[PDB]
Amino acid sequence: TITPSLKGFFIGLLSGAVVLGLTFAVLIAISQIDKVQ
Amino acid sequence: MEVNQLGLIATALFVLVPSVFLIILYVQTESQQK
Amino acid sequence: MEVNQLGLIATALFVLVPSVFLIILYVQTESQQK
Amino acid sequence: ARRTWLGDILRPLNSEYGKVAPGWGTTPLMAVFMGLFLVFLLIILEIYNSTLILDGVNVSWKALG
Amino acid sequence: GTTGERPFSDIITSVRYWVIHSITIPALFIAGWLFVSTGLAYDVFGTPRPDSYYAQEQRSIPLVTDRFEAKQQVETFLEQLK
Amino acid sequence: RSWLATSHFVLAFFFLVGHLWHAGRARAAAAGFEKGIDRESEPVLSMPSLD
Amino acid sequence: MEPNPNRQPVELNRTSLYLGLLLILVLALLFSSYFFN
Amino acid sequence: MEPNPNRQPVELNRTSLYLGLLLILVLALLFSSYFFN
Amino acid sequence: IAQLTMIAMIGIAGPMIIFLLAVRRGNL
Amino acid sequence: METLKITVYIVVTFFVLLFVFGFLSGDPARNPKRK
Amino acid sequence: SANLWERFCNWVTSTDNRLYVGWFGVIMIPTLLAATICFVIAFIAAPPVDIDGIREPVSGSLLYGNNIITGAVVPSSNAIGLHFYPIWEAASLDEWLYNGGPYQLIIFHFLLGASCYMGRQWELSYRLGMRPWICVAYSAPLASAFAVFLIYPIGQGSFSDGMPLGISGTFNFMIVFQAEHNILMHPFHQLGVAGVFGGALFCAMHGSLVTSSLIRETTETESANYGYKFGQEEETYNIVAAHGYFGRLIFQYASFNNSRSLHFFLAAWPVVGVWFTALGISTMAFNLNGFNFNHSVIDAKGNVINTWADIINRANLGMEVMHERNAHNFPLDLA
Amino acid sequence: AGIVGIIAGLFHILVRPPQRLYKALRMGNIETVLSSSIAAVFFAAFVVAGT
Amino acid sequence: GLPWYRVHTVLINDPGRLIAAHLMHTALVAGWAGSMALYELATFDPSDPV
Amino acid sequence: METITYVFIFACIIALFFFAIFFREPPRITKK
Amino acid sequence: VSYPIFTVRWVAVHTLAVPTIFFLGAIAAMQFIQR
Amino acid sequence: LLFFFGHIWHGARTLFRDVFSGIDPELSPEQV
Amino acid sequence: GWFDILDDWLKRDRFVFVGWSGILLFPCAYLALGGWLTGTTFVTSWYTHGLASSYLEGCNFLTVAVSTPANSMGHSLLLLWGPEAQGDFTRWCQLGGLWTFIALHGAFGLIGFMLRQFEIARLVGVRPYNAIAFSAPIAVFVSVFLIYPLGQSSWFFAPSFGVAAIFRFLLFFQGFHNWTLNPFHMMGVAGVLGGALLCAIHGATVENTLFQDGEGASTFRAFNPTQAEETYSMVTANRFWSQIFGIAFSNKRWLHFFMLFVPVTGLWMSAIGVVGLALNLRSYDFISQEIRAAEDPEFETFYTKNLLLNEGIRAWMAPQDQPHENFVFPEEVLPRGNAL
Amino acid sequence: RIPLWIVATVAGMGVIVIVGLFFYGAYAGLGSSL
Amino acid sequence: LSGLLFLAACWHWVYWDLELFRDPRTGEPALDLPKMFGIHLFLAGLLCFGF
Ligand code: CLA
Ligand code: CLA
Ligand code: CLA
Ligand SMILES: CC1=C(/C=C/C(C)=C/C=C/C(C)=C/C=C/C=C(C)/C=C/C=C(C)/C=C/C2=C(C)CCCC2(C)C)C(C)(C)CCC1
Ligand SMILES: CC1=C(/C=C/C(C)=C/C=C/C(C)=C/C=C/C=C(C)/C=C/C=C(C)/C=C/C2=C(C)CCCC2(C)C)C(C)(C)CCC1
Ligand SMILES: CC1=C(/C=C/C(C)=C/C=C/C(C)=C/C=C/C=C(C)/C=C/C=C(C)/C=C/C2=C(C)CCCC2(C)C)C(C)(C)CCC1
Ligand SMILES: [Cl-]
Ligand SMILES: [Fe+2]
Repeated sequence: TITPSLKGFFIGLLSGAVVLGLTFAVLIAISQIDKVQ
Repeated sequence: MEVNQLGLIATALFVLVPSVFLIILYVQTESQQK
Repeated sequence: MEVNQLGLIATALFVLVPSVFLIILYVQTESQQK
Repeated sequence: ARRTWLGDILRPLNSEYGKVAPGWGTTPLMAVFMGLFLVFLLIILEIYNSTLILDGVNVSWKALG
Repeated sequence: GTTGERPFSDIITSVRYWVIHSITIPALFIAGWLFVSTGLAYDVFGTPRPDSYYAQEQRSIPLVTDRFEAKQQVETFLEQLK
Repeated sequence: RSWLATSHFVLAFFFLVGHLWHAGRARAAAAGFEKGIDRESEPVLSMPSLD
Repeated sequence: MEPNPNRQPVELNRTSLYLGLLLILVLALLFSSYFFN
Repeated sequence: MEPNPNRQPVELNRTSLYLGLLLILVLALLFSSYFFN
Repeated sequence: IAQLTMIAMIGIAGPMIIFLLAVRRGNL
Repeated sequence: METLKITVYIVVTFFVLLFVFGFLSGDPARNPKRK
Repeated sequence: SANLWERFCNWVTSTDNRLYVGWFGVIMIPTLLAATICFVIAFIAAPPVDIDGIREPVSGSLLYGNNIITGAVVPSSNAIGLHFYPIWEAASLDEWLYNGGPYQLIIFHFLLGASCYMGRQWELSYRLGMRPWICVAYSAPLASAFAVFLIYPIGQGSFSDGMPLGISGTFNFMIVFQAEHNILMHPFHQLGVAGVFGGALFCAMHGSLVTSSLIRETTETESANYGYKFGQEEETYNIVAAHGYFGRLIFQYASFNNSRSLHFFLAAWPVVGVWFTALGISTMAFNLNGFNFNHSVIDAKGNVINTWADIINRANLGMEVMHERNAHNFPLDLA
Repeated sequence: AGIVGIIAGLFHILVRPPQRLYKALRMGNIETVLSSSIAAVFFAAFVVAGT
Repeated sequence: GLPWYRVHTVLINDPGRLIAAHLMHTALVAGWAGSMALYELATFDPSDPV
Repeated sequence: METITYVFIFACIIALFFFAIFFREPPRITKK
Repeated sequence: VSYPIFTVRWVAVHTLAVPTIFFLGAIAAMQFIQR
Repeated sequence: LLFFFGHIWHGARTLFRDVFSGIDPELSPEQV
Repeated sequence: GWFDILDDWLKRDRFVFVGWSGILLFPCAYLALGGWLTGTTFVTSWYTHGLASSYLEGCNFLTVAVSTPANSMGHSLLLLWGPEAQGDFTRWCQLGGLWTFIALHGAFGLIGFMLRQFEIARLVGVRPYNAIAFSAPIAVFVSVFLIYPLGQSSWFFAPSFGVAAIFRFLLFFQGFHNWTLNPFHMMGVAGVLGGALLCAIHGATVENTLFQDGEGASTFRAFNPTQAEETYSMVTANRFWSQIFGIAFSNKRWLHFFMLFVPVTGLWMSAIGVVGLALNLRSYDFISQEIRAAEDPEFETFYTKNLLLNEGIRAWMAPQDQPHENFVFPEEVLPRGNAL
Repeated sequence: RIPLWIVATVAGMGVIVIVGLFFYGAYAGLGSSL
Repeated sequence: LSGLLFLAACWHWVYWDLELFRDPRTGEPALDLPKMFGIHLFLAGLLCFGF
């Protein structure tokens, strides 16, 4: 159970979510700062 | 078996070519307005 | 020579069938009134 | 039109044509199964590619009999 | 035919730009220079130095022969003073 | 012999192009249409259809 | 050129197609054996 | 039966025939060699 | 050893003989 | 074989003469406008 | 008769001919007819040719065991070299066909006619009052035929080394060329594929952009092509909507808005690129070959550290070492 | 997958597609079922070719 | 009228004839399978599975 | 047999060329 | 007009410009390495 | 690999059914 | 809703359009180009191919490359955090991890880019025939850089990202696959070469059939950016080619679609051929030819000649081109002609 | 305000210099043959 | 099975204008794709399970 390669998978699955997070985090923030019509 | 090599294409062309002729005519007839 | 036996009919059908298709359409198009 | 025995029985199943749910309906819930599916595929892929090793699974012609 | 961004022509012409970039542009250059000249680049990418392709006598190539124990096999190649 | 031959062929060739280019313009310049077909008097439109 | 006034349209009804195809096929079914010999 | 109101006529101009035939023939001239092998 | 000193001068000479003309403003 | 050489030479001369005497016959004139 | 010759000149120059037989046409049409007829007959029924002059006949005709892909018209013998070899230079046709006689008759007639074909592309443009330079675009594919059929043989000293007239024969010309000249590592060739790739690229670019920005005038179940009539006044596509899209794909200033600046680029790029690739074959016809980075990067001791350029050299050696088996008697291939 | 397919099936029989989606994926237009089906079809194809 | 590559657009909104079409296709594919098998059975040699 | 097939297709293309050039649809202006 | 400074264009430009010169400086130094 | 194109094609023809057969006037582009 | 506000921002008309697609495009596209430019100057191919492949080692713009991973790796994705590299970056570089990096990333970058085409077209309200066209370059990259090595033993036999490293990929396919003799490939060049012709011939035709809309010689200024009349005489162009070539266009809408069809169709055919080369299902030989060539020692065609060239290519290249095989070919076994 | 034509001609030569340095390195660095 | 599907294809061709394909509201041909998918998907998973 929980092999080294499996541990690495989580590391890549977690570090990926982070990138998706921070990206959309910044985006949603800056988007709601200017868009007047 | 030990048949003729040209037998196949001879039969094939004997069917298609004249049948093709007919179909060309029928369809061009069918598509005439009124 | 030492070619393929089916080569002839394969080439023959490869030419006729699609060419036949076109000609059927063209002639039926051509024959449409007005 | 033309009604039929079979046709009438199947009438209800085909009638709710343009019927849609309001707003973003079930979309957010769907986006979760979608994210789960993506990870699911990624797992069985990396398992097949031997990028994700698991003692117990031997991705070879072995482990068979 | 226009958008919010400040027209490049103006910026590349503005004295302020050059006052900034006469510092910034050469800085990066000298930085990249040092990255190589200090031999740091060699270690960051495991790139062999001119005297680190073979061993003194050896004339064989350090070819990686198996995926899983590759990293270990690679380290073993550096061992023989390669 | 290699340097000279190759160099002078490239020049010779491009000059044959230079020729065609400037000779083609001169014929059009003289007769006077090196700047486009006359919208009004379009020569082709005055010729019978070959169809 | 002047449109040649000697031309007429050509016609082949659906039955004639059927009667035709029937003739061609059965002829082929008759002579194929001798074609392969 | 009621005449199906979903049908349209089909058309193939003379050029399309030419462009067609050209495609078929040259393809045959290309693949015939490999067919005979 | 380093005749790059030459090129430099003869290289900036070109734009100079027209830069001075951008100063004295005329005949460009 | 010596004949063929003559024949060809004559033939080639023909077209070449047609070519030279062709552009010579006031070719710039032959054009839509200015001539 | 206003004057026979005057009428003759008027018929030739006439713009009312279905095919414009021009003054260049007077030379073109006969030469092209001689070339094609000789070719067709050769490609089908010509006997084997001793191309390398080593008494080793190479059959390239259909009737002699070939198909379309393998079949070719074999270049003149290497024993002839650059000598002029017309039919009236042979004791018999049998000898003429053996020494690759037809090849010269074809390439000479073709290159001549194909040159006149360019000349005619000017003439008709002149007679029609349109701008020239169309022939200038055709000068690029022509200069390639010239380079491949005439310039390279002149440089190498024999017509036997000119590109054969056939599919597989053309492949042979390339593979051998690469071995002896390393053409892939030559700038002019690289510029060639740049024009050719770019050409196909831009051809698809323009093609797509225009056809995608067509003004609607057709039904939902009607060919979008019919929305155009031959001899229109106004344009059939929204070039301003086209530029709007492509301008946003990359960025505005990297997009064309001038149709004339567009089509010039559309013409300039491939023609110029092919011009260089034509000059490449013509330059490497005098053995000014591509870059030679063999055994360049070496380590601190002196050992040779291989690159991809070296891997290319190995492939090149194989071609060199194996091409024209029995043709060589001496170490260096200098001919 | 069968059971999940049974469950998923019942869902799509009951719950209706969100307005946003119905508009986005141009539902009620059979030529969008094709686009998605084909997408799944060649996906499956690439897999069986690999296995 | 319709281009040759558009002849089947006659079904885009005709559920009846669209089912009839898909029915014919399915028939051909099922037709092929059965008859392709017969071809193999007429040529396959079971004399040696090794 | 093979030679025949190759020449035939070739002859057919040349035949097409003829009809394509001299028996095309006359390109009519404006009123089309 | 009152143009801004830091924009999306500014970001993009720098993602390419900044590494480039850093590389151009690195490569320039390589021209002196030997053996 | 061939069916990929069919996907891209039909996908496009679905989301672009309106602009199919062509487009129509206006002159907006470079201004939000 | 935040979504429509997120949308609003993305789809804003900037200098460099972002859009939803941009969230996928720009990250990958940048890393792909970046990864190449990185390896091109720094990372080596010594431990993977026994090759120098960077400026740092002395390679030039032509000889530089990001070489494929070792044959040992197999079809491994070679993740930085994978069983091979094990989180290590330096090791990752030395195992050719940057190749799968560039490949996979660039692959998604090509997906995003076409999506951009689709997205931008929709907004501007133009037909997506620019996206349909871009499918041909996709198929090629997919077939050559992914499908092909997926059929072989490993990523090692995929084309390495580099100028020279691509030239050997050409020569390899000649020597081993006889790629030039493949009908699908022939259609390929026919499309590209024919496409590069249409590009040339159409541009030149237009520039030299233009109307006079100005009084200057440089007719470039004399163009109306706001549609109106045709800038060039389509009618004159027709009669021209109809008399010099015998055939000529007469329908701009078809002419331009044709310019789309030819090069896109060509690249697609060349893709299929490569897909067949993955399983090594090549068009190497003509059985009728070989059989006569065996019985008859005097039968020689340009086809037989080429195969001999292939044997030479395979024999002399394989040793240093396939290190993992530990090839040893004695001088006496090397196929050679006379003298050379 | 710095005149555009000066900006280009200076950045122009600056490019010729660094690129020319590269061409020199082809006869001296590791990319040599000596 | 092919023969049966053939005959069925013929019937469905001649009797194309079944009411089942007509929407009660608009009185024009229409197919409720979302619900259909659910039905089919249910049958698929049900058959998948059994297999
Ligand atoms: C999943 C299956 C599927 C289905 C149901 C459709 C359905 C449709 N397609 Mg289509 N298509 C598909 C897959 C499919 N496509 C794929 C995979 C591709 C990529 C190659 C395309 C590319 C494509 C284009 C480019 C076009 C269509 C069009 C159309 C529409 C009109 C069809 C027509 O009249 O053509 C009739 C076609 C012919 C009469 C000629 C066919 C001759 C073929 C090429 C020769 C081979 C026949 C052979 C038996 C096929 C074997 C099948 C094989 C899979 C085993 C129709 C809605 C057209 C459209 O939208 O109209 C506006 C259109 O322009 N399709
Ligand atoms: C009564 C129905 C029936 C039965 C029992 C069979 C039985 C058989 N058929 Mg068959 N067939 C049928 C109807 C049937 N057929 C019909 C109607 C057609 C015409 C379309 C065919 C056409 C056909 C062909 C062309 C072939 C067979 C073959 C076979 C044999 C092997 C089957 C196999 O390997 O599966 C193959 C399994 C699959 C293809 C799996 C499909 C699953 C897909 C990918 C999933 C679809 C997506 C799904 C909706 C996603 C949601 C699911 C959810 C659970 C998540 C087997 C004897 C083969 C044979 O040996 O010839 C005799 C063969 O080559 N069949
Ligand atoms: C959106 C842009 C984008 C995309 C699509 C990718 C895509 C990829 N990158 Mg990547 N990357 C990006 C931006 C992106 N990158 C950026 C901006 C950087 C700079 C920091 C990098 C730096 C980078 C490196 C250094 C590497 C990659 C690699 C990869 C590849 C493998 C990564 C992987 O396993 O995915 C994993 C996928 C995910 C994590 C997605 C998960 C999303 C779900 C919904 C979140 C769920 C999380 C939750 C906890 C799960 C709970 C389940 C429970 C059972 C635990 C893949 C092609 C690798 C590569 O190329 O190998 C050769 C590699 O080594 N990337
Ligand atoms: C010294 C001397 C001499 C000589 C003299 C002379 C003769 C000089 C000349 C000089 C010159 C004559 C120089 C020039 C220079 C130039 C240059 C240096 C240029 C540059 C350029 C550039 C850089 C450009 C730029 C650009 C670009 C890139 C893009 C677009 C725009 C522009 C154009 C701006 C003698 C003999 C007496 C001897 C003694 C001493
Ligand atoms: C009616 C009926 C019947 C009968 C039935 C039958 C008899 C059927 C048959 C059927 C069949 C018998 C079918 C078949 C089919 C086939 C097919 C459908 C095929 C197809 C094929 C294809 C399509 C191919 C193609 C190709 C080629 C040609 C080459 C290249 C590749 C490919 C593969 C693409 C019975 C009595 C039972 C009962 C009831 C009624
Ligand atoms: C891999 C990796 C990554 C990435 C990175 C990056 C993104 C980088 C970038 C980089 C870059 C982005 C770089 C750049 C470079 C560039 C260069 C180096 C350029 C050069 C240039 C030149 C040299 C030029 C030349 C020329 C031309 C081309 C044209 C004509 C003229 C002249 C001469 C000027 C990360 C960390 C994420 C993760 C891990 C891994
Ligand atoms: Cl040879
Ligand atoms: Fe155009």
